[PDB]
Amino acid sequence: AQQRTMSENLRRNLAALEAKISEAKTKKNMLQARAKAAKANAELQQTLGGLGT
Amino acid sequence: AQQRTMSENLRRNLAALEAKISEAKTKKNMLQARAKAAKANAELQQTLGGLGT
Amino acid sequence: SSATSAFERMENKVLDMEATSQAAGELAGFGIENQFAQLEASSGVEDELAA
Amino acid sequence: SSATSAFERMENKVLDMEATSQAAGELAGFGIENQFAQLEASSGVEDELAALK
Amino acid sequence: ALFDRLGRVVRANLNDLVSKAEDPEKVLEQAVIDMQEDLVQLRQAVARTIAEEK
Amino acid sequence: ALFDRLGRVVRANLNDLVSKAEDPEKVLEQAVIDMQEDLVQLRQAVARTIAEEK
Amino acid sequence: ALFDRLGRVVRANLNDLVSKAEDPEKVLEQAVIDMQEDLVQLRQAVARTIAEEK
Amino acid sequence: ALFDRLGRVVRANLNDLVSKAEDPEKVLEQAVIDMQEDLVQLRQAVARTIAEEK
Amino acid sequence: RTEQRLNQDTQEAKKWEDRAKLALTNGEENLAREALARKKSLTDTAAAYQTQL
Amino acid sequence: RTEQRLNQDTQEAKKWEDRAKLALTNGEENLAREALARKKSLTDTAAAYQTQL
Ligand SMILES: Nc1ncnc2c1ncn2[C@@H]1O[C@H](COP(=O)(O)OP(=O)(O)O)[C@@H](O)[C@H]1O
Repeated sequence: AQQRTMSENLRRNLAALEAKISEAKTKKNMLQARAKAAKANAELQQTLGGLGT
Repeated sequence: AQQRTMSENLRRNLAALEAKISEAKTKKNMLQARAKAAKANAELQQTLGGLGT
Repeated sequence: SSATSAFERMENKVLDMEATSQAAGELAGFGIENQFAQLEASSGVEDELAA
Repeated sequence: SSATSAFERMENKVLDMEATSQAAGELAGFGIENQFAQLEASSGVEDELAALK
Repeated sequence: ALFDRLGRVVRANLNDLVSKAEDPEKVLEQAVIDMQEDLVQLRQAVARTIAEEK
Repeated sequence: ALFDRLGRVVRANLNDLVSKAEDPEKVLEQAVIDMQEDLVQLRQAVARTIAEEK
Repeated sequence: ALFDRLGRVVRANLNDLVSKAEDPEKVLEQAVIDMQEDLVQLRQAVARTIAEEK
Repeated sequence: ALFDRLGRVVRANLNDLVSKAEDPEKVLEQAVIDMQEDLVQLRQAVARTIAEEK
Repeated sequence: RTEQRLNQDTQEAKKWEDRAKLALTNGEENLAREALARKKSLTDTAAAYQTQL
Repeated sequence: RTEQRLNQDTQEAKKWEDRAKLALTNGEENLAREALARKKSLTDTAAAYQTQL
C-alpha cells in the first residue's frame, strides 16, 4: 500500500513533467519560426528600404 | 502539537513574502517597459526638436 | 535560459518594420466578415436560378 | 541596502523619467488632442452623411 | 550604505553583462535537450519503483 | 554645439564614403541571394509548426 | 566636529555618485534577482521544517 | 570679461568653419539616417510595451 | 516617383471609402467611423502630395 | 527669400485660424484661445518680414 500510493504519485509527477516539456517544445519551435520571420523582414526592409548600396 | 502550531506560523509569513516578491517581479517588467518607452520619447523629442543645434 | 527572453529578442526585431498593426489589424477584422458575406449571398440566389 | 528600498528608488526614478518626458513634450509643442478632436468630429459627420445617402 | 548600494549596483551590472552575453535561443534549445534527457532519467528511476512495486 | 555639429558632419561624411564605396548592383543582387535563402529557412521553420499542428 | 563634517561631505558625494551610477534597467532587475536568491533559501528552511513535522 | 570675449570669437570662428564644412548632399542624408536610427530604438520600446500589455 | 506616390495614396483612399461603406451596410457605425478616419487620413496625405507634385 | 518666408507665415496663420473655428464649435475653449494666440504671433512675425522686405 505504501509502495503503490508512492509509485502512483511519482507517476503523476512524471506525466506533469512530460506535459510541460511537450509544451516547451511547441513554444520553442514557434519562436524559432517567428525569429526567422523577423530576420527575413529585416532583410527586405534593408534591400527594399531607403537609399544606400 | 508544538511543531504543528509553529510550522503554520512560518507558512503565513512565507506566503506573505511570496505575494511580495512576485509583486516586485511583475512591476519590474512593466517598469522597464515604461522606462524604455519614456527614454525613447525623450530621445525623439530632442532629435525632432528644432531648438538648438 | 529564459524562453521568454528568447521571445523578446525576436519580438523587438519583429518591431522595426512596423508592428503597431494599424493596417493588418484593422484590415482583416472587417474584411473577412463583410466580403464573404455579401459575396456568397448575392451570388448564390443568381446561381440557383440558372441551375 | 535592501532590495525593496532599491526598488522604491528605481521606481521613483522611472516615474520621474515618465514625468520629464511628458513635460518636455508640452514645452516642445504638444498638439495631439487638437488633431484628434478634429478627426473625431469629422468621421462622425461623414458617417452620418454616408449613412443618409 | 555606500558599499551596500555599491554591491547592489555591481550585482545588477554583472547580471546584465551575463544577460548581454547570453544567447537566449541556444539557452531555450539547450534547455529542451537537457529536459528531454532528464525526462528519460526519471523514466528509468520510475521503472525501478515499478519493479519494486511488482 | 561645436562638437555636436562636428559629430553630425562626421557621420554624414562617413556614410557618404560608404555610399561611394558601395556597389549598388551587387547589393541588390546579393540581397536577392540572401532573401531567397531566408525564404527557404522560413519554409523549414513553418514546416515544423505544420508538423506540430498535425 | 570639522572632521565629522568633512566625512559627511565625502560620503554624501560618493553616495550621490553611486546613485548616479545606478542603471534602473540593470538594477531593478538585479534587485529582483536578490529577492529570488533570498526566497530560495527561506524555502529550504520551510522544506526542513515540514519534513521534521512529518 | 576679455577672456570670455576671446572664447566667443574662437568658438564663433570654429562654428563658422564647421558650418562651411557641411556638405548638404552628405549631411542632409546623414541627418535622415540619424532620424531612422533613433526611431528604430523607439519602436523597440513600443514593441516591449505592447508585449507586456498582452 | 511623386506622381506614383500620389496615385497610390488616391487608390488606397478609394478602397477605404468602399470598406467604410460595406462595413456600414453590414452594420456598426463605430466600425464605419474607424474606416472613415483612415479614409480621411489617406485623402489628406494625397492632397499634400498633389500640391507637392 | 524674405518674400518666401513671409508668404509661408501667412498660410500657417490661416491654418491656425480655420482650426479655431472647429475648436470653437466643439467647445474646446482653451485650444481655441491658444490657436488664436498662435495666429497673432505669426501675424506679428509676418509684419516684421514685410518691413524687412
Ligand atoms: N537615405 C536613407 N533612407 C532610408 N534608409 C536608409 C538611408 N540610408 C541608410 N538607410 C538604412 O535603412 C534603414 C531605414 O530605417 P527604418 O527605420 O527601417 O526606416 P523607416 O523608419 O522608414 O521604417 C536604416 O536602418 C539605415 O541603416
